[PDB]
Amino acid sequence: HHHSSGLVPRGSHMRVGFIGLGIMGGPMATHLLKAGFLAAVYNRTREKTKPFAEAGVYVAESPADLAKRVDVVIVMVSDAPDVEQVLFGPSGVVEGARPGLIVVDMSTNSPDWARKFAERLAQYGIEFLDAPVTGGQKGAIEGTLTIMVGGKEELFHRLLPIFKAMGRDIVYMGPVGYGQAMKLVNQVVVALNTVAMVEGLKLAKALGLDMDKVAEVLTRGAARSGAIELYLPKLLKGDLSPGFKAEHLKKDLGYVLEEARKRGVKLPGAELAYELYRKMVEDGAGSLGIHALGFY
Amino acid sequence: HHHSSGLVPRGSHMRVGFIGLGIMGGPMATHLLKAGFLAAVYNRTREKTKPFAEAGVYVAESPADLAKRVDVVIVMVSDAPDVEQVLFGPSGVVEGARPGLIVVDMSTNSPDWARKFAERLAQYGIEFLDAPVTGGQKGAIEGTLTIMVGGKEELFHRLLPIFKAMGRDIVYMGPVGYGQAMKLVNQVVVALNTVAMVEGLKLAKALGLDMDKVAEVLTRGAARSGAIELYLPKLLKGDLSPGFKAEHLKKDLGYVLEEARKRGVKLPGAELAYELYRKMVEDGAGSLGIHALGFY
Ligand SMILES: NC(=O)c1ccc[n+]([C@@H]2O[C@H](COP(=O)([O-])OP(=O)(O)OC[C@H]3O[C@@H](n4cnc5c(N)ncnc54)[C@H](OP(=O)(O)O)[C@@H]3O)[C@@H](O)[C@H]2O)c1
Ligand SMILES: NC(=O)c1ccc[n+]([C@@H]2O[C@H](COP(=O)([O-])OP(=O)(O)OC[C@H]3O[C@@H](n4cnc5c(N)ncnc54)[C@H](OP(=O)(O)O)[C@@H]3O)[C@@H](O)[C@H]2O)c1
Repeated sequence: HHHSSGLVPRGSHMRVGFIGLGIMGGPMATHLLKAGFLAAVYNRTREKTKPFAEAGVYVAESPADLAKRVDVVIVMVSDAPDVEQVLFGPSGVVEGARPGLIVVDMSTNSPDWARKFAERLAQYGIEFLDAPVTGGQKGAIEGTLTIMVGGKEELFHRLLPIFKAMGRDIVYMGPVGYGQAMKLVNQVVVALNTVAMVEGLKLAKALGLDMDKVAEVLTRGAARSGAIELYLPKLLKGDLSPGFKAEHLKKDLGYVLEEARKRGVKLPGAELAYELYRKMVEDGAGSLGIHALGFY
Repeated sequence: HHHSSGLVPRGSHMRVGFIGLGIMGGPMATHLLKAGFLAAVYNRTREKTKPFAEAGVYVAESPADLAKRVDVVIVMVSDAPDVEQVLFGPSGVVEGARPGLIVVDMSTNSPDWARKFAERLAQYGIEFLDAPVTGGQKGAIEGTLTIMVGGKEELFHRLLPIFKAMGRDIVYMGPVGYGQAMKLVNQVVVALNTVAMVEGLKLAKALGLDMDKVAEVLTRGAARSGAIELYLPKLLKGDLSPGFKAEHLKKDLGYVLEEARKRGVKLPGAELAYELYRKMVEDGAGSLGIHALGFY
């Protein structure tokens, strides 16, 4: 069954359908639209698709309905089970895709999961890249994300224009799962950098320091970090909103620990950070930004 | 007993004597010499004073001998007991200082220690500021240190030209001990940022990632940090040299934990970092840079 034309010509072989219009996904998809690649969106909560429909983007009834109409499906949903649902569920991408479609998972999970998604997709003649990102909500909005990619090198090149719409530095990491691998490494660092900021701030408050001055000093050598630059201003204002959700970091850390166990590496800091974030979720603060640790 | 003239006119009331020509002290003192403030040095190991003597700087026989010849004594020795020795030992600064001399401790210890040094010094008519620094060896060499100062505000202003010779951003934190307080806050962040880098790198190596690419990704949003910028290149090369000594970080963290205990604040990350660095010292690696944690 063929279909009517959409925003992006078929002959481009670059029609993109985007699944998951969240804190990251909405801005990423908007950038794709600005660049002329976005044909369609799907979001579980329909209301988030409204601003896209208002710009003429096709709003799909399901992932399958989206896949049948595009050449590249980008997924920016929460966790690996969520990716499994959108790709392999009853009305998932595989039910509508044609062979040669490429799936790009830009969410964070693990190398093992990326390899599994690729293997399953391959049965349907579907290609796969894992291209998780760093730079946060701000990067997504600004289009400056650093994107780290695993998969066929030829596909990385083919899709570079698409990645460039959303990000600035686009790095090919290696075969499938190597993007998630780099992301997990990144998350160890982000988590611990965040714990570092939160603990320093707790100490600074206990010591009665002037927060204007604390912020000035910390925004430099070499205490300074991405976590501080992205989140200290919000944190000082008591804005605990994401940002990056605590539950998502907890999930990332779990994947970090699984890899570390498999490989015989001891990561005591990552283990602590996982515990702290697990507790934050348990306590009901899973939807707050990670910068709210210790302050929720 | 009056003395012959030295490099810096007495009428300036800005003659500086520098005690502790280590990784930080040598470059800091050199900057003071370039700026025309350095009259004298003292170092326990005489050989380190040679490059200063070659430029005409008076090499003192003791801290007392130095103090009698200068208006400002800057101390950049290792730990608080070392400061006590140079200030209050048998031939310490107090034995040669005249009332009105100002002591500036630029080393890292604690607010309690700064207050104690000031109180003891005050008996002799000696003024005191705690002005610890951040920016590392590189900052010291480049003259770009961020300097955080506790003490009389009037003295902070008086000494600004001196601080500016060594640093760029000079921040008045508050009364005596407030400089060390900010430094301790900074150290929580530096320690955890360092653990973050080391753990990420350990994971990256386990995952077989290309270190060129790992470095590129980490040198950005928002995994990026001062620790990464200062030390990742050395670490990738296997250069474990300080930099900032592990034993010194261990000492800083101990002071952090004392304050946290006094004030009822729980800092589980700082506690872990203290344990890790304590172990590093126990293992014989106390003189390596902090970036060598996990790799020594
Ligand atoms: N936020 C950051 O700073 C950041 C940075 C880099 C990477 N990441 C990673 O990127 C991914 C998305 O993060 P985010 O911050 O955009 O999260 P978010 O704001 O929570 O958005 C999650 C999105 O996924 C959708 N979704 C979740 N489960 C689903 C399912 N089972 N079926 C269909 N749709 C589903 C949500 O739909 P609804 O709208 O219906 O809820 C929403 O569109 C996560 O893996 C996160 O770890 C986040
Ligand atoms: N390195 C960094 O990145 C950095 C950055 C900011 C702050 N700091 C802090 O700055 C201070 C100095 O650090 P550093 O890296 O310069 O250390 P360092 O290289 O180990 O130098 C220590 C200096 O103190 C002297 N010293 C130590 N104990 C002494 C004593 N009892 N009597 C007399 N002199 C003594 C040493 O003399 P000898 O030459 O005879 O050994 C040396 O000159 C430390 O408190 C450190 O925590 C360091």
